[PDB]
Amino acid sequence: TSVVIVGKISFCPKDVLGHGAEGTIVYRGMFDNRDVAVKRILPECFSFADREVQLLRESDEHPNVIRYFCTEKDRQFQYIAIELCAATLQEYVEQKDFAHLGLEPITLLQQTTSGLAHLHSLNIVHRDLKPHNILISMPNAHGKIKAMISDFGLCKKLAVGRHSFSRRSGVPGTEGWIAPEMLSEDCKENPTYTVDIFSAGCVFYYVISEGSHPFGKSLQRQANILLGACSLDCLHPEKHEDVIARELIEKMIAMDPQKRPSAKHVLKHPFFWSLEKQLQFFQDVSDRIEKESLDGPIVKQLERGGRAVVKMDWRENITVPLQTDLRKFRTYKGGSVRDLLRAMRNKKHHYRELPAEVRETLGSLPDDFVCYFTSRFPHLLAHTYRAMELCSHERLFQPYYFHEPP
Amino acid sequence: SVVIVGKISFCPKDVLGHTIVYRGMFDNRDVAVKRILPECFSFADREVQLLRESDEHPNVIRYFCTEKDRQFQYIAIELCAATLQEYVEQGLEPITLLQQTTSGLAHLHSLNIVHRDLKPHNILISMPNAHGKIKAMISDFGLCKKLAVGRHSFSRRSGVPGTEGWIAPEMLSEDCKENPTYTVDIFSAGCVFYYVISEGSHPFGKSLQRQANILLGACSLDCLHPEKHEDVIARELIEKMIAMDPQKRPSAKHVLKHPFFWSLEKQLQFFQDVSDRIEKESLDGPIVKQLERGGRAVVKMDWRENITVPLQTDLRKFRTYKGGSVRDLLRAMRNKKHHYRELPAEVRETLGSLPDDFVCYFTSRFPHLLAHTYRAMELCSHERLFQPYYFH
Ligand SMILES: O=S(=O)(CC(F)(F)F)Nc1ccc(Oc2ncccc2-c2ccnc(N[C@H]3CCCNC3)n2)c2ccccc12
Ligand SMILES: O=S(=O)(CC(F)(F)F)Nc1ccc(Oc2ncccc2-c2ccnc(N[C@H]3CCCNC3)n2)c2ccccc12
Repeated sequence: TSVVIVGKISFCPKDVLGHGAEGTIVYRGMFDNRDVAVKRILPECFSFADREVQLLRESDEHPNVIRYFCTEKDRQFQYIAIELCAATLQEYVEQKDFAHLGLEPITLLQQTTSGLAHLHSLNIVHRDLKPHNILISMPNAHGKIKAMISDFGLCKKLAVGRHSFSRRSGVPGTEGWIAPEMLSEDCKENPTYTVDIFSAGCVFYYVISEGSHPFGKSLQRQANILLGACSLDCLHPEKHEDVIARELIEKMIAMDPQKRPSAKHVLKHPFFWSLEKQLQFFQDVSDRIEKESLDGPIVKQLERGGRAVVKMDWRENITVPLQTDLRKFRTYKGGSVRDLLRAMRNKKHHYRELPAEVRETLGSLPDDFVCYFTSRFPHLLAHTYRAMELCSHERLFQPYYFHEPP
Repeated sequence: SVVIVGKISFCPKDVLGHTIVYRGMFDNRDVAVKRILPECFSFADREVQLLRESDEHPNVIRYFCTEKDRQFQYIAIELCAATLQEYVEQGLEPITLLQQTTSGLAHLHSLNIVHRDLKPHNILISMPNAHGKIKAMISDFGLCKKLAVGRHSFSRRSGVPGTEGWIAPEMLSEDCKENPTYTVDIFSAGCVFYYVISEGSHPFGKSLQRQANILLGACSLDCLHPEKHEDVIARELIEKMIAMDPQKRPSAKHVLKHPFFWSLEKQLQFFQDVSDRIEKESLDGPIVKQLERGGRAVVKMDWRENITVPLQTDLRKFRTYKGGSVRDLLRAMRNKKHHYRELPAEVRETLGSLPDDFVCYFTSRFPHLLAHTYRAMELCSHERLFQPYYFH
């Protein structure tokens, strides 16, 4: 046995969870009969620790920002206790420990981004988002696990009426996760909240690819960031889920910080839509364009590059029972995105009246039904989502697109 | 003078309530500090032990710190703006407050925790957060019971709770055959719902006679107008929540699914989904028979006589709409929603914009339509399409 007791914190010095700069050690421990991680801080880091703890409180909490419990202080050290977690996201991905924990990659990214949006809403820029500082919780009483943002060491609270900070104020971040504007030769624009969106974009790809980075292996990574030399080749170019992820990630890691979406904007992206929501979008689009002119801006935009999206004739690329069922309505043009969406809407709307064989090939509503189409037309959602930005201001489409408040 | 006990400090002059509750400080956070006497030490330990497991949820109060000196024990929780009693007696929407309270209750019940003492004094209203938002939180874990896994009932106890007025009849009367379950909290919550929406009335009357009226089943929900949509929906929920038969009271998750909580958009979507679902149904089949049972009263004999003239004019294009039919009223609503952009300006103007004003056009004129339709369409509650609207 070995236990150190400092006020309300106890820990086992043999149970080391990690090590930092300036002699910092993290141990497994207990506080108020709760499992905790206990960080021991040296005198030189007392002012540093007080600042970050102040910030991790003084700030409203959120489920996806790590819970801070207790500080204690003896003659030699300070101790900070936070909730004990199962893993870092780095450990989770590097070990491919999916069977053990069971947390879905999209949900963990949604949770991380919700935590990020919360920090940004408090005028807090994190500046050090990376898989090592995204923590994965222990299962709750219902077996549920969540991602939480940690490590507030580089965080900046921007003053009221300040929307940027100096790139020389402290350490720039962690090599390989630093936005190009932090280290570029020319300081064209001061860094903003979008430094975290860049880092988050790299994290998204890291999680979805199961361990690759958009800017390559560690040795060349930060140099590649400065060059803008990325590859997202783990994302299949003709797979719906990957096409959608690529469309988002490309914007998140854009070299121009002003082209990166805000955290709340990222949360609205189709990457995060349920299957039901994806189908509802297609239905809403089809209803919106049903009486639209073929030569108007909406249909022209929807049909621009449309032949690739429908694979020249979409009737070739659907199962035979559906082909048979669609011969009744000879007004569907195989070359048309509008008409594919019309066919989808028609079969969704009349689903109960369709023959058993047609219901069977489509699968049930909404999940299997929408996958029938997205599995066969991998660009259809991404293309349509882009094209229908023309209607993004309309009340019907406000659920699908992001509009910033001021 | 400020008392310091470990991490907790307070000025003894700064009393929030009475055991004494002070305003104090813990880790540079404003807190409420309860001082516990020796007689209550085990009681305090039990409730704190239980609360560490549920605080966590945003609608269950956050527990911060305990201390113990030679004479007393101290418990610190977040400082709140008000109790729900204070809030009602003296900018959160009332429905949202009740949704939040119910979400906190559902969380407790999901952990097999029965509260047993829910009342407006025990629902705390937070201080505004950094974006000005306030929320309700369940507090006072003194009588909470954690049921063993797979166990649903517990014993009545003489003096649980000590203060009358909000207690389900099966908690008190030995005449009740069945022991109390989690549904005691739904009863209490039912009374709270009515208290909030009525702005201070109680279904079982003034404070003195409340508990005796509870035992008799003598309630009145007369603040809820019988021909106003919002009140018809609230009454239908509340009357189930305060039912004398505990097994007829809906679970907390069931309450959360009730139309009481639906946005106007969601009310409209339900109508649309219903109309789509019954479009190819036979008139003699059980779905449409159920929907048309009592239907003439719901449509006020002829719904075409109870809509505005521009809409009447617009609907005579489809001469096959039956004025006595609920199904056809719902068909008209769905048709006009679907074709809204193509309607003449005068018709768009009378209906109002989609979805909010549009659905209110109909629910204001046919106050029983949603309540009726929701009841009738229970026949489809198992179907995937109706998963938004019912709990199973
Ligand atoms: O977020 S902070 O800014 C909070 C403030 F503001 F209050 F200081 N700083 C901290 C950041 C991170 C920490 O924790 C850790 N550091 C390094 C490595 C691991 C961990 C950690 C944390 C939780 N669980 C587990 N579990 C292990 C189990 C076995 C498998 N690997 C995961 N590990 C901190 C710990 C204590 C105090 C502060 C920490
Ligand atoms: O929920 S419990 O079971 C937690 C456990 F399990 F940890 F004990 N017990 C407790 C229940 C309730 C308490 O709080 C209060 N009691 C009585 C009166 C007031 C308050 C209170 C609480 C917070 N804010 C404000 N503000 C005033 C401002 C002026 C206008 N009225 C609202 N008041 C508790 C306080 C400390 C400790 C325990 C409390």
